[PDB]
Amino acid sequence: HFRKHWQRRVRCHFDQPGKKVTRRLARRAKAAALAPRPVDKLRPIVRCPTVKYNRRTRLGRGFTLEELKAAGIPRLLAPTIGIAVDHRRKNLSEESLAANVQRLKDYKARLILFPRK
Amino acid sequence: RELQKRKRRSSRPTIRMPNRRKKALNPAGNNIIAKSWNKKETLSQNYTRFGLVAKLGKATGGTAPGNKALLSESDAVPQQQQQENHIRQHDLELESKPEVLRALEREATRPVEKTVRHQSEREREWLQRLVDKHGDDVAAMARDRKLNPYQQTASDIKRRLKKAGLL
Amino acid sequence: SEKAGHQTSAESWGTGRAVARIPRVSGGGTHRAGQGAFGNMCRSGRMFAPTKIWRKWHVKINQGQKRFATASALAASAVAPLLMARGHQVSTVPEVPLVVDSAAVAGDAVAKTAAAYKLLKAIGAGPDVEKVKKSKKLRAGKGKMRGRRHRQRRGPLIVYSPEHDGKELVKGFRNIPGVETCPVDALNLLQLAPGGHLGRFIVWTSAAIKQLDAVYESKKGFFLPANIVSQADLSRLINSTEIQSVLRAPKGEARTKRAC
Amino acid sequence: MKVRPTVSSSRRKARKAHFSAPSSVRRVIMSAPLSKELREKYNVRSIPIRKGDEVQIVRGAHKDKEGKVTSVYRLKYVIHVERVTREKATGQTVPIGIHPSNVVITKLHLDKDRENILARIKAGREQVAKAKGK
RNA sequence: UUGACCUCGGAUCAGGUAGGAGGACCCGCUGAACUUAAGCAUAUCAAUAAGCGGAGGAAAAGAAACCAACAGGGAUUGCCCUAGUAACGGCGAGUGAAGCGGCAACAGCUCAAAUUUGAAAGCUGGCUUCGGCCCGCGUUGUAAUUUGGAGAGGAUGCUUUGGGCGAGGCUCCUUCUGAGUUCCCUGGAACGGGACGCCACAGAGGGUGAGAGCCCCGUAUAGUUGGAAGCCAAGCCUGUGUAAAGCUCCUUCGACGAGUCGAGUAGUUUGGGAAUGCUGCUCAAAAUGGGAGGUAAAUUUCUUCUAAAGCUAAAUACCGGCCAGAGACCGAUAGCGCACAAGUAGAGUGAUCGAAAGAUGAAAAGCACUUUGAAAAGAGGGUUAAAUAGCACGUGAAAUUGUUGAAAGGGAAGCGCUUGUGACCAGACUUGCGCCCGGCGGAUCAUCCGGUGUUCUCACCGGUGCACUCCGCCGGGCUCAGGCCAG
RNA sequence: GGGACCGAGGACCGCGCUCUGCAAGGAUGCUGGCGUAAUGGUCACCAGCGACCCGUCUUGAAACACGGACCAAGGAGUCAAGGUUUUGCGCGAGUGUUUGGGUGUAAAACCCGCACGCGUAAUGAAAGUGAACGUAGGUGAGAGCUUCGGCGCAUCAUCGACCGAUCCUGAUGUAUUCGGAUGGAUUUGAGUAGGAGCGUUAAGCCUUGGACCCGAAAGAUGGUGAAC
RNA sequence: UGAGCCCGGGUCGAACGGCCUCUAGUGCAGAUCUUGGUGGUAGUAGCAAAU
RNA sequence: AAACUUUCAACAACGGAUCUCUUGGUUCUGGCAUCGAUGAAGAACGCAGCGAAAUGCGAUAAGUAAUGUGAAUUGCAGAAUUCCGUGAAUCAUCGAAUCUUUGAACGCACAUUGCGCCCGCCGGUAUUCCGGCGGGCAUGCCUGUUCGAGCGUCAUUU
Repeated sequence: HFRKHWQRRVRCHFDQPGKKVTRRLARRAKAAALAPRPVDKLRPIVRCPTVKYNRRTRLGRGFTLEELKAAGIPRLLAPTIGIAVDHRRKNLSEESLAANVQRLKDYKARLILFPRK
Repeated sequence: RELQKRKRRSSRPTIRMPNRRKKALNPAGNNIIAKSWNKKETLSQNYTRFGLVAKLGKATGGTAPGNKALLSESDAVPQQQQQENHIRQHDLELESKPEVLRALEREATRPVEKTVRHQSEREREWLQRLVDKHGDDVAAMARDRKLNPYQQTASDIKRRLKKAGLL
Repeated sequence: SEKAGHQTSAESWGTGRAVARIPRVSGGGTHRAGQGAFGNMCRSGRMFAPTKIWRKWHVKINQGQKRFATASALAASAVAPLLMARGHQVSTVPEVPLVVDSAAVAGDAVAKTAAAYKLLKAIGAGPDVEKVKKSKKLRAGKGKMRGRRHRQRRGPLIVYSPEHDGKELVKGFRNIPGVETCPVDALNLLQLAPGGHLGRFIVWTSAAIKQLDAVYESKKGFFLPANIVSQADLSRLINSTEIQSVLRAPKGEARTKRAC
Repeated sequence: MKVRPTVSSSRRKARKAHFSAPSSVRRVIMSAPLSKELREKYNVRSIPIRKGDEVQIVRGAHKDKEGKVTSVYRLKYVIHVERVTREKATGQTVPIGIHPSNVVITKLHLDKDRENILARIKAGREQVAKAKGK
């Protein structure tokens, strides 16, 4: 497929170790500001969509508003304690709800919360 | 190119920019993490020694060995098996290990000052005028226009009187 | 540079004149005017097949082959005459793997280079250290203008266990010319076989040897390979009682007499 | 071995920086050893050369010759000390240039600044010697 | 006659703003042809180059009128595969995505549609002691509340607060922080060779009269002196108003974007005439509405979102800008056109075109002086380690040229085999062992003694002596051995 | 009997003979000469004999034709992507760490959690179906082994066996209009009949890029002057 | 055998060579080749232009 | 026999190859975001003892202020210039100034160091004349201020 000017639009990747150390220093600087805090946020267990990937789960975007309520975690406090919220996703089944509520109670057991000021 | 050739010929200093970054690479202060942070170690072995978790996602590669930094019933309801219409909204009621972890639970569960809120001088004067006229009958204070112009419900005044101390 | 040799306005003079059909520089008011351009045979011209950055510099090697070659370089270090055939002054050490006790290396006992030098002189690595020092020569060629001024030899290789010995002995051995330090978890074929030549003189630590069985049992997708021969001594194979009992009589001698 | 990223082990940049240095940087480059008596008196290894320092030459064809520094030619990285002169064709004696690395300082020209220089050196030499010791 | 309000203007009135540069990367507009198909026009090139407009350190996109058909997923962006698949085509040349999945990074929000109506609560000015006065904007709507996986209003009972200092800390410049100029030789000069040392969280690099860890600058780690601006911050003064806020409940409500969508047509573009998107033109909507899908499954059953308003960091790009660090790169006909007066000299009316050119020596010590004569020149004489290194300057090839020497030359030279003459130059086997006798000295010789290291039976020292043995040495005698060419 | 050229090999071994050793599987013996030069080298020249100026191109060939004043330096099958063959190597029904993460003495080296690529069962346009009746079969060859009786690798020939599809025959039965069982075919498969692949290194070839190097007239975009 | 290689004599002044591997901008008589330098023509033509 | 011609050698020329060197280029990687009506990028005229080149600077002109260092600059002519010091320097830093003509180029013209208006000052016979100097005077647009026009349009006998 060398029909166009391939020479003027060729990208080389000699900075692949250079981008790697820059990426690690970004994670390093993120935990410098958020020192006791983790570097990421809680994501729910989500089932992959198509019939090819029905039998494998993955990490989704955020928790359902019903999933926060069943676990006893308030919705306007959840982003402040490191839990991602997604209002677009719905449960549609008790198995998706029960798996993610159990995940939120496990996060609740492992959590150390500090009192304001 | 014509820029750089001019500087070589010129008797003007090359302005050497110091290595300043936007984001600091290390924590700072007089907190527990800042005192126990090792500059030479990386994030994962720092949080290993602290006893904490850095990443809550799925492990994206092989980790170093020993890091521990990357993580009857009638109605068939699965929620009932997981149990222990409003909840508390500004805090969460919560029920051989590393020293930094032991410290972090200590300032977590240390006693905190209440810092109570008082009523204003006009508010206690408004209630003091009300109790002297009617008394302990909170119903009549709700339906009296001249000393309750804001027309507040008797249960609200009862709750407000309890804060003042008057019955 | 991509623009090199062709940032010039030139056109061929055609068949009007008796000159070579090359692009010649237009204009008429300078020394440059009329000279050939754009040819690899032409002065101040573009070179034939210009070098580009998208040449393949790095090559992909299988991890199974890399772990094979490292395990072969480990085994060659335990073989005594391969050490002195590589160039190492191995004539004073009393054992070829030559493990040193961890108590003499670990902690801050070696973090000063005077104690690092003393430890190497005592165990037999003294001639190898002085061999690198006494071989410092200026580089033959044009690499001395490119940042490669001198060439010396390779001394012993320190191999330790960072979990047990600590990482304070890297500072002790850093400034002695020739000696190199490597953890037992991250062994390097570029250090184990310098130049492709096997038999690097390695000083071990007692903690590094117990770990060495563990690290090769923990590499996934790799087992220690089985040799295609069981006994690598040919003279035991051929001059054995089993083979020589069933052999024929010799048909001749090593020297064959001239009949006519 | 260098470890810091802000230092360059480049022959091109180093010879550029040496031969294009300004006069303040050229002062530190033209530093001279102190004599053994002067080392044991002020605990100082080496200081830059002034215009009034009695000096002794230890390298070159003018070895074992003592004199007072007459000028510090910072442009050609060389100093002129007293009575080491070479005759031209006309007989005019021109001073012979000696590098400050080829000499040793016998007497200093002291003022307030030079005492402050030598006190700052003996501050750091003792501070780390105490730190290395205890 | 007076005085509005509305609209349109003036002012060298006050306060501001835009132009141009740069354009490597970014957002738009506009838009070729060469080429390929061994000819060539569809196509391709290419939604490229050139042309125009417009930003920033990034830009752009972005919180679904999304993808899906699943047990569903869930703003945007970039990498890997998907995949040279689907799809389109003088079905030739070719063109050519996406959903899913694995990662990187993740963050959400503001309006319009409501009556604050028990009080325009909002905001620009310019006058000030600055503490608060007027003028104007604005009801054709400035604040608060609210933005449809919502929300409002009552009730309800728990749970939340706000400012001002601020020690100190982090980032970045800064000052200081190790050890030979010890002895000998060569050399103009030791930075070389030999001997003896020393430092090393420093043996990177560079300079110094030749290869310097210890002569000098620096180099390594931890501190330490002073300074700049951001951000964080232990604490300490404070608050307050029947002020704000989160939820819960319900015999009360819940407003969601038009010349837009869409139908027809022309153009352009795309893998994509369910028109793939976009633009112009004609016609022009709806409210249990509208958009996009799935499905032969018996009628359009069901699934999934809500267009015509708006903001938003990071992961991404970068031949430019302020620097910095590197290289299995080139080494002065090379590497950028330019190592140096280089976009300079110079040419062209002009747009534009555009070179050649590095090296004395460690140090000018750059030849004083005498003496020819008119010179970018000699002869003496001097400097230097060296001037056949004299600003024609390190080394100084070949072509080409002069002088000196040798030989030859009757209308070609040069070349192959083989002598011969002359000239110059080289130099052939390194040129030795074994016996005998006499003397002298040693030992690996004495069942001699003491010691050291060791592979534990081998070595090495010291002191004994010459009965024996064996080495040398000196003075004799003797033997054979040899390189090449001949007869 | 006279003359010429030659002396290869290096303990013994063999065939023999005239047998106290010989001429018998390759030269020894004796004597002499050689260092102010034995013997060589290079140059110049003389002499006898020999002997067209190289490259390219055309042609059956010569002959034309093109290039060559001379010297120094430069100077022309390269690098990417995708195919393909073979050699080596690693693992092997699997293989491939290197998008990324962890890590580091920091662009090196070392480690890997999930997917993904290619392969590990085929055929038919399609609905879709789907590898054993015989030690996965018999017979004959066949390397190798052998208790000498016989076992028999790979591979081939033939007779078979099964399956996908096509053309047939049409069982219990079945919703009364659905099915393919059994028995056949001078059928087809890039089928089964017991896996060989994946990654990499070296060389070669093919395609596309400037594509071994140098060499038109044209066309197009944007400017500068003013005209044959 | 050869491409080539080693030594002597002179000059010269600061770095270079052998082995085994890796790598490539790696070997010239031609291209009316490129750049530079230099010849015969020729002390000839002729004193035109340029200097 | 010389001359001439050819070959070879020694010495002397021409030329700049080879070897060595490199304050240059080329390629990669990393930290950061900073031009202009408060006049930019570019063009020009000037400023030094000898300044030819280059660089720096703007009539405060190879530069002034401030800070730091601590005794030069240098090819030749300097000073009674400064050395236990608020202090040399062709030094570094850099927070304060100065900044000619042009140029988006801005009162008009431009190829002239010319031609106008408003405000103020100075000198030379000077309230009248002349010359010089200082601050101003572009266009589009926004907010406000102020002035004006329009039977557009309202009210006006209590």
